Amino acid sequence: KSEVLNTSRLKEMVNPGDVTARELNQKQESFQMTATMVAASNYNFIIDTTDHGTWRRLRHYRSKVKFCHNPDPSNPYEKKEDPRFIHEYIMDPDCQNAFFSILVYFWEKLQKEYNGQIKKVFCPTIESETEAYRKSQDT
Amino acid sequence: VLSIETIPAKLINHFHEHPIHQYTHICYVPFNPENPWTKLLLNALQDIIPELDARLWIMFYLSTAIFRGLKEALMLLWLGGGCNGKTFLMRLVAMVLGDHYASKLNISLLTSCRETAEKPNSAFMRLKGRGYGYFEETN
Repeated sequence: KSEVLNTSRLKEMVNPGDVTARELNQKQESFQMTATMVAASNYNFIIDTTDHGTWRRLRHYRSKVKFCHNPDPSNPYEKKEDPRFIHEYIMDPDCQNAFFSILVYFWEKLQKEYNGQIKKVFCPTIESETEAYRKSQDT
Repeated sequence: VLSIETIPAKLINHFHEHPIHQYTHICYVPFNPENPWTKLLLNALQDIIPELDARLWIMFYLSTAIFRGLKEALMLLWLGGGCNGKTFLMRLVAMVLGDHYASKLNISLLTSCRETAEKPNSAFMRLKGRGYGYFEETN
């Protein structure tokens, strides 16, 4: 369903500063937040913020691909899809080992090119969807 | 123990080393259509669903619950006016599978919007290993 981004703890989670909360009848223990954030959503959110602290650490994209088993003719956007990708191909050790090899090789590429800085790479497609989203969504 | 690895299934009645712990209290016998109870069940199930084409599909759907492995993304629901063949074969299948291989749930799994993170939704972790699930009729 279509959700709303209440921005609750948003600036709290985005910052690398260690922070914790109350466990299930236990003691607090601060931990450094060192996790990558990604979102996969069919519907849209609602953004309510104007401070420069926000709207700066956000990147947006829109998926131009539609995956259906019957591709529409001359439609790269709506092309063929393989359902066997979801139901199976998980248990294969070789597939996951190849995926891990690809990931580690490209991490090495990032380290040797951008000195380990993902902010040193910019895309023409990125920050364009983000610019449209920040210009839109305003009430 | 019965192994459905090959066709036909092999009933192991000697020493083995297969790590098997769960079971059902129903003794296995080969497929005997000449059994009077077999004929009675076949006739009753035919009467419940007269459509032969639908009957074969329903039987094929039911026969897949024995396997405990990964299954395709299929959900099935079938209704009626009232006092139909529903809740007759359902209970029989549930008790044939047994407590180890079957259990009963509630519609609250689906009619709930979003359980709170503090709320201990133990119903989610039901059907662990069990290959057949069902929902009883509501009011």
